[PDB]
Amino acid sequence: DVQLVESGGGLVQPGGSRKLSCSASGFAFSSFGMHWVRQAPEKGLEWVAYISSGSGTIYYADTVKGRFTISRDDPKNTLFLQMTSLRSEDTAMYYCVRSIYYYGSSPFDFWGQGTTLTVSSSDIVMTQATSSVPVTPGESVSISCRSSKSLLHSNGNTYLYWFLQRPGQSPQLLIYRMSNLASGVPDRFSGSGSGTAFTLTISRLEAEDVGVYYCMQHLEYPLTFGAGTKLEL
Amino acid sequence: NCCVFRDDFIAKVLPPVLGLEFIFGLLGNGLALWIFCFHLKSWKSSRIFLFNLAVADFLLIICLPFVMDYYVRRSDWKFGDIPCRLVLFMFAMNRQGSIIFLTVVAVDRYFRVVHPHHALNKISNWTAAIISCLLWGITVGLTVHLLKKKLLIQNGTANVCISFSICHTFRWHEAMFLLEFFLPLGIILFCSARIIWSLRQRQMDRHAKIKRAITFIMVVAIVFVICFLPSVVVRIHIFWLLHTSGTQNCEVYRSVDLAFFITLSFTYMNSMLDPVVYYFSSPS
Amino acid sequence: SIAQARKLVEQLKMEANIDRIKVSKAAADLMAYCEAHAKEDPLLTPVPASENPFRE
Amino acid sequence: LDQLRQEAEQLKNQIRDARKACADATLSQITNNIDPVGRIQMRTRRTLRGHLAKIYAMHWGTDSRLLVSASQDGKLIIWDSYTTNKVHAIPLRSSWVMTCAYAPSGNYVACGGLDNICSIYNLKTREGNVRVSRELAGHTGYLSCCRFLDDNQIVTSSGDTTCALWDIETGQQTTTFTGHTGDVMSLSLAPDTRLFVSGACDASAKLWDVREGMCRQTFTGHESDINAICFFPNGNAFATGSDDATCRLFDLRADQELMTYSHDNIICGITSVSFSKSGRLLLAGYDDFNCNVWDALKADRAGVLAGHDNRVSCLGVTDDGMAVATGSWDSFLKIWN
Amino acid sequence: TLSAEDKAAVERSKMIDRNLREDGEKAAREVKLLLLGAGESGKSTIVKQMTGIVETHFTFKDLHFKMFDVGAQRSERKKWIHCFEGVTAIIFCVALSDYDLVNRMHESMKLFDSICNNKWFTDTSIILFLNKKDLFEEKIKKSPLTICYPEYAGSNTYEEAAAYIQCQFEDLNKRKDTKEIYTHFTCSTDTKNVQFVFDAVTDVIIKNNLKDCGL
Ligand SMILES: CCCCC[C@H](O)CC(=O)O
Repeated sequence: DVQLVESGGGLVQPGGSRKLSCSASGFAFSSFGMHWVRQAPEKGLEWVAYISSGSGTIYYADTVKGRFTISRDDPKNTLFLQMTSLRSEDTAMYYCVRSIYYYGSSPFDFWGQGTTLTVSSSDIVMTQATSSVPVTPGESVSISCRSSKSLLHSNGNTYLYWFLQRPGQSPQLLIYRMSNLASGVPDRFSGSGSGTAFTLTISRLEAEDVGVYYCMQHLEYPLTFGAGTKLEL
Repeated sequence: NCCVFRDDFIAKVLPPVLGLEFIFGLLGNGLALWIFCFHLKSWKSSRIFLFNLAVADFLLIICLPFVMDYYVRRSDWKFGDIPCRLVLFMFAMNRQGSIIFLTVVAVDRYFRVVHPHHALNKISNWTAAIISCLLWGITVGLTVHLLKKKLLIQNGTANVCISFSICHTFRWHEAMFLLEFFLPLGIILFCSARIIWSLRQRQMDRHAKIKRAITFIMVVAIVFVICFLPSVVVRIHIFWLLHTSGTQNCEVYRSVDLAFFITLSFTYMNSMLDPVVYYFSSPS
Repeated sequence: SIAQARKLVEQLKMEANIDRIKVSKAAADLMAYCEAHAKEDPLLTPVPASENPFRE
Repeated sequence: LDQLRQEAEQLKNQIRDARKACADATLSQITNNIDPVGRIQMRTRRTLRGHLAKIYAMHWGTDSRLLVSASQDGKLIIWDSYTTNKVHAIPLRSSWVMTCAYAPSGNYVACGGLDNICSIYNLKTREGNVRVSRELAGHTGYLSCCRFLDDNQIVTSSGDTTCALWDIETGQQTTTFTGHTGDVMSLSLAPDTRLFVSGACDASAKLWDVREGMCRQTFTGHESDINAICFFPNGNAFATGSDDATCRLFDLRADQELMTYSHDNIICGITSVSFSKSGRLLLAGYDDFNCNVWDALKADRAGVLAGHDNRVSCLGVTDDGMAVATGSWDSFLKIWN
Repeated sequence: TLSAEDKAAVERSKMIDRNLREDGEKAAREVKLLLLGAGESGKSTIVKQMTGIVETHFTFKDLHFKMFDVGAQRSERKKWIHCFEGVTAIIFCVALSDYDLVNRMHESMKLFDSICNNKWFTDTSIILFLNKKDLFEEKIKKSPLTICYPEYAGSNTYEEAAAYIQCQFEDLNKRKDTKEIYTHFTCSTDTKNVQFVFDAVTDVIIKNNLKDCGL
């Protein structure tokens, strides 16, 4: 089965250097673009870096540029992130995500596991104006995400992604491009909305659904996440 | 200072020759191009190497018109320095490009016959284009120094546009005059000899494949010998005369200096029959 | 042999029993279908370039 | 036992008499009061390049955007028509393929050829690559056509002179259709997928019932091999293309020929036949590098699709009928609109 | 003017194109031969020296040969014989000892005439591989050659009986201006057959190169 296992995290003195590795087994690593995605201990997700398939395209998130370097070794199926001049604003958990791009594909489908770093001591913004919403098993719930620039390209595709993170687990893909359902997701999840205002609907809510919901955009490459909506009870 | 003797020119003037070269060359280079650009679909390496010779012939054709005139003029050059530089650079380009691409075509045929399984015989059009561009850059850089300034003598006031007339002392142009004939000749002869030997030694001379191939390679080699020979021999003759008799006197050479211009008429005749011996060769 | 001949005879008997309508009725049906779905054929009439997916 | 060669002739004569009796008029006589289509100006929009040998087959997806092509260089390429991008390039074990197909759901593709095996490839895998889902064997001759039914049954025809309906889950011949006396060159599936027609090299076409497994009707009239067949969109008629430079329209209900499309200046065979969305036009690919468009109600040529430098081998029309894809032996596909 | 997701599909397509080009370059340098015969005429022996299609790959002097054999295709040849249009050469196998046939020699001659004068192989060379040169001596010492080719009149020895079948097979050629038939008598337990095939392939390749350059 598909598996991504990460290593190389631990206590780091400020101003030091470190290397993180992600080993992939169970899929064609050579034909997948790879992402490194951060998450602060109590904050939401944050994109960090991206490398393409047959590396010819590399992107950094405007705050690690000149400090982080992303690379891959296809023959041994490994992904490397070299971090230099670490500061106190980098203590977080790092996820190794895969994504393959062609017509009708499903990027960001499988997420890694996570390694913890404990360093001692134009930019579309997505708004989720809701922190916590109590629920009951059996009812229906709606989550609303709002953008600043319309996410509707001339192709007719609306680039919005809905992710779920369960307590103490890596995030998993729920909806891609505002309407499609990722494989393995039960039918009760649905997604809709128009440019600058999107919604996710869950009908007949049940257990193993409580968690945090994130909305992400994929229009311009400095990918941005939402604050996140938490479901309780 | 030289005894510039492309003046005091007798009526030896032969503008008619330069001008018929004009007409015929234009004609041929144009005919080839028309077929190459429009009535052609097989874009192979040999076709590209022949198209390069075609564009060299076209440059020679556009340089031809304003040429014979000067000789009729007699001793004057009506235009200024920019036309002189342009015409001289175009002439040098045409010769060097024709020589280089003839040698390239000969080497291509040699590799296709003697080493048929070599990887060189199967190269994409992209590599051929890169090689053609590199060769064009090389030939442009060979004679770049002839465009930096205008070395117009003061004998005919300022209306003298005459290259090579360095006469005395070996300049930087004689080396390009001699090596660009010695090395390509040798390569042409070696490739021709190997092609003729290896296409008959293997009992392949029948079926009229060699009968339609050996002769043409022979005539291509002869055409190379029938054009670029006399100018070289006159250069060696005048160099020997300069080295033996010395730099003094020098007012005796005019009797054998217009022969050099004739030779140039030879060297520029390599434009009319070039399309015939190359583009007519292909029956497809 | 006998088997192939009897199989051919049985198949011919099976094919010699189906009802056949007149050719005029079939022609009318084909013409009616061609006429009814006439405005849904982008090849029959050049669609304006605004809604041409292959513009491009 | 002497009834052979005499009973069959008498039944054939009875069938001929019935067909003659049922004929009262022609399609041309009824259609002469219909406005002509007029000149059809179709031009190329996209040119799909990347194959390095002759293209032998092509099939459109059901979304009218993706298509699949097969050539002798042992490659199966999936093209996105709108942007001319390559989505997948499947390498084949045997590079002698003569047919290809696209599943209606878009999950699988099929291929086959001189190796007498139909290979089913899976396009949506968790591993991110394309894997050979199945290899169906049992035919004794080269495969010439294959068409998916829904997602688990496929109909194939071969030079074995038989057709077969398979079952991909177990890989066994669920049903076998026999009766042709020559190689079967193509087949077409009815819109309701309960009947299908097959054209053979004995100058015959046959209509088979998928469920029953027996031939329903036989159609004759050509003078040479039939190598192209297609259903009318209505589902009550079909068209055949043969090697005698002639297309023909047959009708199921009348059990009779309707009209022949031919011209004096055409002497080359037909390689592919297709209809338009409305059924008014009929596109036929020819050996003289061209592709003709016929007004399939008056047998008047109404356009030419020139632009290929070699024989036109495959031809198809999208489900919404907004484009025509022609693939030829010069390793090129063209999208005409 | 392309979205972020649409700019990666182009990169994927470019990588696919590069792989396709590499595969085509690798494949275009391989010699392809088509093996034909009248059945049990020595084709198995020739394969030993070096369902449907059967492919045999081998290497000689850093040159890769793929030989395609059609034995299970008992169907209409004209419906698939145009697939082998770009083959380098056709290796035809004939049995010299089948002249008695209790007949099969005429069938072999018909097959050779049909293959050589096909409209697809207008300029494709044929390598003739008359086999069974050993049994020919005994078969001609026991029975005479007069049974086949009744117009023949000559000595019944392996100098006139042989080298007369070769002319009979070569006279069926009609395009003696763009083809060439190379005839070889198959040896026994020797590598000369591969050398003969290599020489014929080299000649064909030289001619193809000279055609391609435009000379
Ligand atoms: C007389 C025609 C052209 C005059 C310019 C030079 O003579 C060209 C040259 O020196 O090669």
